[PDB]
Amino acid sequence: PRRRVIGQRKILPDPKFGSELLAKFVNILMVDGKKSTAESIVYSALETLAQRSGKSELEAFEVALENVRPTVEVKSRRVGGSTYQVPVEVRPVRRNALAMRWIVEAARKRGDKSMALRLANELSDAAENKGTAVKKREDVHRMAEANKAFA
Amino acid sequence: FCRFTAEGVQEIDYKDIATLKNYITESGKIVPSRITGTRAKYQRQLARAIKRARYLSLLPYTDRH
Amino acid sequence: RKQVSDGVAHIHASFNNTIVTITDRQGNALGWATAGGSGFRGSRKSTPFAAQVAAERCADAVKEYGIKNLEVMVKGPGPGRESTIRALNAAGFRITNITDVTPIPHNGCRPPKKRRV
Amino acid sequence: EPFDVALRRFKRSCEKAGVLAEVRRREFYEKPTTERKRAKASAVKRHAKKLA
RNA sequence: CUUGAGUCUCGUAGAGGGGGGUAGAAUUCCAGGUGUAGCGGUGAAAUGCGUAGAGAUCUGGAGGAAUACCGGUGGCGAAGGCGGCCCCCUGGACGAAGACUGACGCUCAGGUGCGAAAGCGUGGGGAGCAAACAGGAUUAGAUACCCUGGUAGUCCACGCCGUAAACGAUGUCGACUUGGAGGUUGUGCCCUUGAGGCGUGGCUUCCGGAGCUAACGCGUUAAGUCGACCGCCUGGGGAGUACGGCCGCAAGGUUAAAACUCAAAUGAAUUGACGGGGGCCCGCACAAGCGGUGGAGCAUGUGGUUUAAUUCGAUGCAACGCGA
Ligand SMILES: [Mg+2]
Ligand SMILES: [Mg+2]
Ligand SMILES: [Mg+2]
Ligand SMILES: [Mg+2]
Ligand SMILES: [Mg+2]
Ligand SMILES: [Mg+2]
Ligand SMILES: [Mg+2]
Ligand SMILES: [Mg+2]
Ligand SMILES: [Mg+2]
Ligand SMILES: [Mg+2]
Ligand SMILES: [Mg+2]
Ligand SMILES: [Mg+2]
Ligand SMILES: [Mg+2]
Ligand SMILES: [Mg+2]
Ligand SMILES: [Mg+2]
Ligand SMILES: [Mg+2]
Ligand SMILES: [Mg+2]
Ligand SMILES: [Mg+2]
Ligand SMILES: [Mg+2]
Ligand SMILES: [Mg+2]
Ligand SMILES: [Mg+2]
Ligand SMILES: [Mg+2]
Ligand SMILES: [Mg+2]
Ligand SMILES: [Mg+2]
Ligand SMILES: [Mg+2]
Ligand SMILES: [Mg+2]
Repeated sequence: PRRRVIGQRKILPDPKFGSELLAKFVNILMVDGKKSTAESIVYSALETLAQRSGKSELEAFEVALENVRPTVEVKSRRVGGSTYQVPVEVRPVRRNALAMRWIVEAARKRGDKSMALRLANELSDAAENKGTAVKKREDVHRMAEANKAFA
Repeated sequence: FCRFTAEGVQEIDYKDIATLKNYITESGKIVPSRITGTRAKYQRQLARAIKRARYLSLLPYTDRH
Repeated sequence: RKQVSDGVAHIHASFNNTIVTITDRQGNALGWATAGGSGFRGSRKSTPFAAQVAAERCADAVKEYGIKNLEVMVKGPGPGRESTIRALNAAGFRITNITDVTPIPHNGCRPPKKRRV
Repeated sequence: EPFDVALRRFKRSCEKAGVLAEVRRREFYEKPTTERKRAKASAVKRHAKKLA
């Protein structure tokens, strides 16, 4: 991307709920090209949150999303030949992407003898703003606030 | 610009602070001629008048003292 | 531990270090802190962040004087000249006005010789 | 009165009065020959710029 | 005789020179007013000041040196050079319209004067800066660049020195030869005059014609076309050295060779290469991502070692699951 900026590839909406957000989620935790293997974990870990953790699975998805979304991120760029940790603003769609990418990384360390159980547990815990996933967002914010001197 | 030729005044007076003030910045620094448009013959007399007035305490040197 | 009912902030700045000093209009120092006394030394000493720390440090170190209205005189061309201004506007400092007090010699003394590097 | 756009009013008088540049200039001694050489360089440049 | 040169009357601009006053900003030091732990320094440090109070901050004083901006592509001076303000003595240039002298001119070997900075002698003065020097660093070294200090010196008076890339690398005077855009400085005229538009000078900056030049370039301020006079050059090193003379307190200056040595040394421009010179523009080069290698076991190649032999080749990318 040096001459023309192509940008991110467009994606089909999720088959079960017709939502691009959840489709990108299954694309972002799919391993080795195993689409059905991943979405069978996704839909179960959302059904479990539907019945007990909240009232609606699709909206609980968002209430956990914006509960882990970061706002200001240090993207290290040397302006004039000095290591400057300049803080820049994330775009909305990249914000959602970072959020889901962090929530899947949180579910990975959960253990709990399952994958659906981990995803459900951490998606809930993040929706309540008390999850291993939210700490990385506030650490991004900590590192953004430390390096304010370079604005 | 070049006001001292439109009026045609032959001599600039160090006692005419009303005119000298229009050629001095808030910092107290003389304004260049590339900014005010004055002629060189008259910019030299302006600088002389401004210095003579700053000696008689009729004008500040710097904005502080 | 005593009031003066007013204050004047004097931000001395150098390329090497920035010094913040709250003093009464009579020029009597009430409190002071330097960006080198903030735990930042050498290169870390000279940066807008260090001066921002020293500003608040001096603010708190004088806070017991109940200073509210202050006049800011900033000096020196180094960085942190405005950073310090902002970082002391914190803690409800009612800034009256600022003024550049940098010493400008009228072709008075010979400066040191140009460095080679 | 706001403190933010009261500080941008400082960064206008400060700069247009130059003093930041003057401290750098008076930081080190410029030999008069270098002064005149630099004056002539700037002269020829900002002169022959506005012809071509 | 009056056209060259010069004089007189009237003005204009100017860091022209000498002398004497003087003001404001800043540095440093001193004394104190408040006040607390750092200050200062650098690539990063340390030496260095600081708790006997530093630095920071305010007041008052001392002192030396230099004059922010105005400031210029500006001006003046024979050149070196000359920059706050005021006074005093003073030199030159220029303009206007006249009057006057009547070739009184140009150049100039020796000669005489002036002549940046450093340096020298005597007597001062000494804030800052800063050879030598002292310490702290850097480095393989570091008698350096970097840092904290710091002496002569820089400043003043009177003498000496007489040298610079003292350069426009371009001697002085005069005449002649297409133009354009400027700056600075006088001045004639005319608009109704304020502005404004025409004429004529002085100096000065930049393009460019003819011509000239090896080229670069110069180009009405010639390096063009000519005249008058003076200085100087004769291959590169040796050598602006030796010897002698003159000059200097001294450092040294000036005038100024030869033996010997080499077959070149050099000027400008050209084509590339190179630069710890620029400007730019692409590539999974980086960034943004996803997955690996590097750890384990094995498979395979290579090096090495071993062997009677471990057949030969391929070895940075561009050899090593390569020829096979
Ligand atoms: Mg220094
Ligand atoms: Mg004079
Ligand atoms: Mg004391
Ligand atoms: Mg002249
Ligand atoms: Mg002679
Ligand atoms: Mg001398
Ligand atoms: Mg002497
Ligand atoms: Mg002496
Ligand atoms: Mg030194
Ligand atoms: Mg020193
Ligand atoms: Mg000596
Ligand atoms: Mg010269
Ligand atoms: Mg010569
Ligand atoms: Mg001629
Ligand atoms: Mg030309
Ligand atoms: Mg000729
Ligand atoms: Mg020739
Ligand atoms: Mg010879
Ligand atoms: Mg000799
Ligand atoms: Mg001799
Ligand atoms: Mg050549
Ligand atoms: Mg990458
Ligand atoms: Mg391995
Ligand atoms: Mg291994
Ligand atoms: Mg082998
Ligand atoms: Mg082999």
